[PDB]
Amino acid sequence: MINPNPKRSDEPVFWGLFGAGGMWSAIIAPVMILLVGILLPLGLFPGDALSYERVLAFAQSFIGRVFLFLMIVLPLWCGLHRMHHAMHDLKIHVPAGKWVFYGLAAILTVVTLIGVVTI
Amino acid sequence: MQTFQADLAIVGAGGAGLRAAIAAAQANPNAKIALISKVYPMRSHTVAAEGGSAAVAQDHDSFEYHFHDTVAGGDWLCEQDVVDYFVHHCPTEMTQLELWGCPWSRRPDGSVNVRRFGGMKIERTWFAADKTGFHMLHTLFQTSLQFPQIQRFDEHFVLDILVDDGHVRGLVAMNMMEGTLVQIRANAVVMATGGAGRVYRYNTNGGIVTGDGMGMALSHGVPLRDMEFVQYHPTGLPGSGILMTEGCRGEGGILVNKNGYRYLQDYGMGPETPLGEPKNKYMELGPRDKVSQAFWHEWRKGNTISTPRGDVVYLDLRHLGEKKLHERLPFICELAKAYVGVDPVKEPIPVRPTAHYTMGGIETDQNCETRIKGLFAVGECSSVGLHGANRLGSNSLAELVVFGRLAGEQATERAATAGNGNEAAIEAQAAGVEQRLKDLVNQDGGENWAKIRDEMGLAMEEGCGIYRTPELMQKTIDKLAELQERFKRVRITDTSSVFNTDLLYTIELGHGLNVAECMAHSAMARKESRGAHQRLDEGCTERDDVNFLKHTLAFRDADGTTRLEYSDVKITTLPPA
Amino acid sequence: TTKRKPYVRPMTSTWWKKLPFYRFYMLREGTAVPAVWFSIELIFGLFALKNGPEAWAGFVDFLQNPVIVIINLITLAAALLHTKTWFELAPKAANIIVKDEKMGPEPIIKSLWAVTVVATIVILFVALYW
Amino acid sequence: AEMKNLKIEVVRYNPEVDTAPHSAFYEVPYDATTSLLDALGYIKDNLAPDLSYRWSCRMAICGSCGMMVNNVPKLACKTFLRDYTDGMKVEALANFPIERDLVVDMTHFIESLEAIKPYIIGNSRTADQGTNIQTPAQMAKYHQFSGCINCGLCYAACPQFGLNPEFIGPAAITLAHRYNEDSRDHGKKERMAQLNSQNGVWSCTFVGYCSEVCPKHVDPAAAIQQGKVESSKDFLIATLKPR
Ligand SMILES: *Cc1cc2c(cc1C)nc1c(=O)[nH]c(=O)nc-1n2C[C@H](O)[C@H](O)[C@H](O)COP(=O)(O)OP(=O)(O)OC[C@H]1O[C@@H](n2cnc3c(N)ncnc32)[C@H](O)[C@@H]1O
Ligand SMILES: CCCCCCCCCCCCOCCOCCOCCOCCOCCOCCOCCOCCO
Ligand SMILES: CCCCCCCCCCCCOCCOCCOCCOCCOCCOCCOCCOCCO
Ligand SMILES: O=C([O-])CC(=O)C(=O)O
Ligand code: SF4
Ligand code: F3S
Ligand code: FES
Repeated sequence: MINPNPKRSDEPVFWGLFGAGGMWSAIIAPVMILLVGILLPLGLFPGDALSYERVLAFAQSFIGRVFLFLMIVLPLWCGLHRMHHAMHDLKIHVPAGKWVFYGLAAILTVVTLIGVVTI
Repeated sequence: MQTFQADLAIVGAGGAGLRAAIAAAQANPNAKIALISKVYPMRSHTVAAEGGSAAVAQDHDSFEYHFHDTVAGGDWLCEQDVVDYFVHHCPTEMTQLELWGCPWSRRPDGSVNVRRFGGMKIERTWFAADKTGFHMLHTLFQTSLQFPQIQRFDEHFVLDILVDDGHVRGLVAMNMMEGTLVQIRANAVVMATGGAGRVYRYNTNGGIVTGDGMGMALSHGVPLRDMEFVQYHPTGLPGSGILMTEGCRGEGGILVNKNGYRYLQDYGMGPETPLGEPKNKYMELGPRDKVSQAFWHEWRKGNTISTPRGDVVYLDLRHLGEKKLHERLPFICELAKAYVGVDPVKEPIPVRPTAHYTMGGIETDQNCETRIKGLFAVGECSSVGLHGANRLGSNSLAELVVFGRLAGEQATERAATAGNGNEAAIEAQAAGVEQRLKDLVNQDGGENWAKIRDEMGLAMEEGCGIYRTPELMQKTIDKLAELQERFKRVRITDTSSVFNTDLLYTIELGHGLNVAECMAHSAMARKESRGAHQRLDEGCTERDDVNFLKHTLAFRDADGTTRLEYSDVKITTLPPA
Repeated sequence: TTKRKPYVRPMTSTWWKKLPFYRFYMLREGTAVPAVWFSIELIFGLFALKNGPEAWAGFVDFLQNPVIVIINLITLAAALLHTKTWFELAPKAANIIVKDEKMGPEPIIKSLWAVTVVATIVILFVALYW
Repeated sequence: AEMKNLKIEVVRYNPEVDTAPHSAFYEVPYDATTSLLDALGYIKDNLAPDLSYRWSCRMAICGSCGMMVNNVPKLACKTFLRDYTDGMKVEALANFPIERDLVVDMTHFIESLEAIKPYIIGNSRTADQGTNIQTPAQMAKYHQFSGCINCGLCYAACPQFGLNPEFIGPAAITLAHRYNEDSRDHGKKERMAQLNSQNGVWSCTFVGYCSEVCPKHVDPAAAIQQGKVESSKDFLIATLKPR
């Protein structure tokens, strides 16, 4: 018989993040991969728009710091959430899976946070 | 046999059985109610109701109006004191189902809307959409889950009942999955098994509607009343026999012959009304019977379109408009598309008359009790005497909750003041059910049950149809007699134990043959034409209130014979004339 | 005792390989990988960006591989498949009634795709015209 | 005339003889109208009387039909041979124990369904007062989700279920949702526990196959997503309440 008083799950926290994350990477991730993963390394940009100096200038700005953080972090919380479940879907036993993936997220999050308060 | 103790046992989880279980659970919070059904409750026929459930509600209406309607429609064969009780309780029952969550369609102000059915002058039929039965059965079922008092025996095929010294003591059923028999003891039993349409070749019914309950009561001296009145629905799909709600027409649909001529005008239901305004009582909205007969008549003239699935007439709905066609009547448009492959927006639907409802059923008093103390019947399988010789549209669902509540309350009382019975006798009954079952199992003969089933249906379809003649009724009686003899040479080749449907279908078939014979004899004997019963032989073509204003009681004795007896009809305020 | 012997069909780790609909599902979740990979890459860049032009050029040199260019091209495809599918799914979370009828998802799917296009433009403008 | 014939492969299983399910092949007459349910009948009537299966309405409204046709959950009565001239393999509804032939154990489903209290809760209105007032607008909130015939096709479609038999399931949750969304009910709290469970809405990763198959376009998937959102609100509320 079905448990009459089950334990509340904590998924709403991770789902939450994964949600905002999934939405951020849906609207803003395409363009960014274009700029950083294709335009930049192929010089396909006007003058010195993507030159060390200019990027650095951005990165160091307030808005640039925030954007940088979110652009990195939010996607992580999304995708790691997804790989965590993919494990199950694939029937791959992963010890403390929850700690693993979500921990990896937190660590990276922090790391990212250090970097944007600038190294 | 394992034994279960219950205050009352209900056989059937359809509209009636459920409404019954709940009323009993609310009546006695401490009772232990055994609800039994051979399919999970929601698979009961009730789920397939599409038109609506009657209940007085408009300001310009009156219980009187509903009473009259009911009585006239039943050609005065209604137990008038019962009809009264009925109309007065509908509003309460329909309202209660609303409180339980039944999503009745609404008026823009939030009130429940109503529509016309059964040819009533004042609309008073409540409705889900064209999924009313689905919604009522499901509301009821779900509502029942909150009462622990009700213990369900899902997929338990009730075999026979246990009677001793005129009082019911319980029943023997078979755990379908397990294949094992069980004893349920109860000082009250409510029969809510449904009708017997399935004894007909083409019907609107579900596989399960085999008349088991009626057959059971028959074995114990109880008589089935007015079994000759079988109601045919005018518009059903050829072959499948699947119902096409009266709604189609109430919305504007027309019926035409191979010449696209709206033939209904030539049968006293003219003058033709414009594609725009349908008018109750006229054309495609005329008397049910007249409409079904018109089909026959068109058939004689050779005006029916010939098709493999059979001859038909067309149900044209195009002139409604896609939005109404596709968006308003989803199911149908889906039913039609799926089973006859036809888009009601691009083409006409083939249809013909189909066996649909069983007016008859186990005889009961105004409290749904039978001649056997503690044995009650409610629902289509019964005969409270509400429908007489012709049920009114949307009155059957209403009945389910109105009398199911009563049956429930009354049964509770009857089990509380029952007293004890002879244990050795009751246990001997059970042993008998068991023995009988073994006999059927070991029975050999190499006769295929299925073919008997098929012949039974063709017989009823030819001998007990829309128009009857002594010649063909007799022919059917003789056929059934024969089939009864063949039934004893049937061999159930499947001796398995887990969900053995071969055996269960074979048992169901038996009840059907018995029930069929009460139908036929009843009809052959009613030398008159009333309601659903229409004869063509001289001196039998009209209604005879001088000699037949009475109920037909059909009894089946231990020697296998079907005897008739007649009872009077309780008049109160509406004498016949 | 029971004569019932309930047969339970096992479920392999390759269940999704059968039916396409599942395959497409796995594929949709698959986008997760390239997605983090990219986040990783952004981290590399971020820190290279701080260890001076010297390191940053070393980063840019990495992105020019060009096997990393193919991988990144795959990353862009995946990302778009994500956007495609995400917008379809997202609307199923809202229960909105527009005049007695449950609307969507088309109205919402359109909006999201509009926001994305405008964002893609404003971003490309900001990052390149100045 | 002359009807065409179709070799249909049916997966038989007798727990009193068989150790494991095994195919069987029957030749069945058929035309542009013949349905799988029709075919099953013909088989039981003329080729194999021991073929057991569930059914009733014959019009896709009762829901006992449930079974697999070439790995796709469907209703036997809404499946037509005309669409399987290149082979047809019929098996018991997936993700449920096979009891006998095409009949499975629907117990879990029932219990799950019972577990979410699918019934109007906490409303004191009584019959003599008249019915509740509910606008079409209000009804539109849960209507689609009330058309569920408990057929079981979504459970055969859901991989999560196949992987977690303790998952209450699409239908179960939809039903719960349906009441939580009915303006007449006041027992949402009575239902959340089960929805919040790991075995509740959270067991679902939105594969979406369930809604793909609902023979009654209920869209359980959409109900579950909305469910998560409510669960989520519940989880917050519960957090901002100390002690
Ligand atoms: C066929 C039909 C009838 C119908 C209709 C549409 C169709 C296609 N539309 C209607 C409408 O719009 N308005 C209305 O007034 N009536 C309409 N009807 C007729 C009406 O709905 C039916 O007459 C009514 O459904 C009868 O319901 P009832 O409560 O009497 O019971 P049931 O639904 O037929 O179910 C029978 C139950 O009994 C169980 N059973 C039967 N035999 C056994 C045995 N041997 N052992 C254990 N259980 C048994 C079944 O399992 C079932 O639960
Ligand atoms: C920078 C903010 C990080 C905050 C860290 C605080 C962690 C505290 C965890 C406590 C969680 C308590 O749950 C409370 C809810 O009421 C129910 C109590 O019974 C226990 C239920 O199970 C616990 C649920 O929490 C599970 C895990 O939460 C992990 C946090 O991950 C968030 C990372 O933030 C990074 C996003 O960019
Ligand atoms: C810097 C690395 C920190 C790792 C952060 C990982 C956070 C991931 C949290 C995931 C928690 C998952 O719960 C797993 C247990 O299985 C039971 C599931 O049912 C729910 C039970 O309630 C959840 C309990 O976990 C609570 C997490 O508390 C957060 C940890 O704080 C760590 C701080 O480390 C800093 C000290 O040096
Ligand atoms: O079913 C219908 O639409 C009309 C009818 O006669 C019935 O209620 O049985
Ligand atoms: S949600 Fe659809 S597939 Fe699922 S049980 Fe209900 S009707 Fe069947
Ligand atoms: S397929 Fe299963 S994963 Fe969720 S969307 Fe349907 S219940
Ligand atoms: S027989 Fe009723 S759902 Fe198919």
